Amino acid sequence: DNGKRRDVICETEFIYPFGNETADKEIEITIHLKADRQVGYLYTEIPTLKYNKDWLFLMTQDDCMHSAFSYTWAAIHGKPLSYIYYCDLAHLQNGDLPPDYYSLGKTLATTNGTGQEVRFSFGTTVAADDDLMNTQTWVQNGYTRDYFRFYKKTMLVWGNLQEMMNYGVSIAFHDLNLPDEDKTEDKLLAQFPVAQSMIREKLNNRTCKMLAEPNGDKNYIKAALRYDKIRTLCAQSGATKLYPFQENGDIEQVVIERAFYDPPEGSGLTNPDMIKAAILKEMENPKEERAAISIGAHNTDTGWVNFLEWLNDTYGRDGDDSMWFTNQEEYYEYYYYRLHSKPEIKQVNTHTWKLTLNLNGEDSAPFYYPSVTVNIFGLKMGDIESIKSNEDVTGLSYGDHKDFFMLNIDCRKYLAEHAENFVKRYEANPTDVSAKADANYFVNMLKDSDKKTELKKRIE
Ligand SMILES: [Zn+2]
Repeated sequence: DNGKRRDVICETEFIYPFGNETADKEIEITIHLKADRQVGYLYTEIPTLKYNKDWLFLMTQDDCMHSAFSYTWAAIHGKPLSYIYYCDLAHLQNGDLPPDYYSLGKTLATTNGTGQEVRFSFGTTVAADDDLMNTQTWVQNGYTRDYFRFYKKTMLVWGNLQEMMNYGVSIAFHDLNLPDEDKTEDKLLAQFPVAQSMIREKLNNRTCKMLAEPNGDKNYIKAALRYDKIRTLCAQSGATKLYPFQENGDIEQVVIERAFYDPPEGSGLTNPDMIKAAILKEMENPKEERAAISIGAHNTDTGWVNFLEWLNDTYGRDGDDSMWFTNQEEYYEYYYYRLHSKPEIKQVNTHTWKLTLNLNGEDSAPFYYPSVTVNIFGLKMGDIESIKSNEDVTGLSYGDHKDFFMLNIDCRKYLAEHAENFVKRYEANPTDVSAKADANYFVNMLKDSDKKTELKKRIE
């Protein structure tokens, strides 16, 4: 019965197997040149920003907000949106949508510089030790007497967050669930692994490695720095302002500055208005002098949806494609690779070169964004007869960029299986246009292979 009320625990049918991700990657890419395109010398680098982007936008949404799913994630990923209501995952799965629902008609993304979509990425804080994440969702297709089931919940339900993990959304600690008088440095330190155990239980054994400082409370930073699973942190004060082209040191356990860009009281402006103004001011400088635009958000809304669309239209795929819009965890990992991984290219014979690189994360937990860009100077796409790669490479896209050649290399161990899970979801929901779009998006992340060919055929 489609019209009967059900109260369910939101659940998604697969979650990327974060616990199984391999910590160490060994990249070997073999480049075979055309006969009359023998080159004498090639050399390589990992550029400052992934995809050879010019500038960095970081976004972390605090307070484990329902709108992180219903507004932020939904707008990026081409999902149904509302102007005043808050869908849960089960509403989307069942087609029980609020009475004002609409869609932007596109996802919000940059490209990777080699012809593929890269949807905007962000992080959300998680109230993992708070039982309110276990709240049920009321689903009732066709019920119009009221819309209470679409009201804002106090925080995300676990199923919403689980699904967001499938799209690369990151996670951070924030407030911990202790009495206020027990929020001492020592007691917060003991509670971090308790919250971590719940994160791992619910998010397929993903380990959280980030703290977003809550309430300006420096006890959280002091405690977090004694908990070695946390590798990156953000705060509005007591932090380091990130200049991506200038930062030269280790950022392990460093507090990166973030700002909320609150508008002056009664000025009629919104946080997105303030962030837009800050972006425009920053873009007047040469890229090497620019600070990262490192933002926090609380509740997101229609104004935020329109702002994300403006970013897409101005600096993303429908604009100048100059921005890397990501979460702080993915950036932290990329910076780590750039500092510690050393790509090398060696000539094998007159017409064959081999590019090698290791991606090794930190000893605490496996890094979850093992993808990099490598530039090759002295090579052009037109020189190349074929490119082959070893098993650790699961995604591989490449092409010319300015006067050199770039490769986007993804080493997520279970990427092909993840794409196939999106294909199976589409096959089970073949009339859902967004499901088909997601399947195509994830399949296009894969390197050329028999599996990619099989999955493409299934989603024709
Ligand atoms: Zn907060």
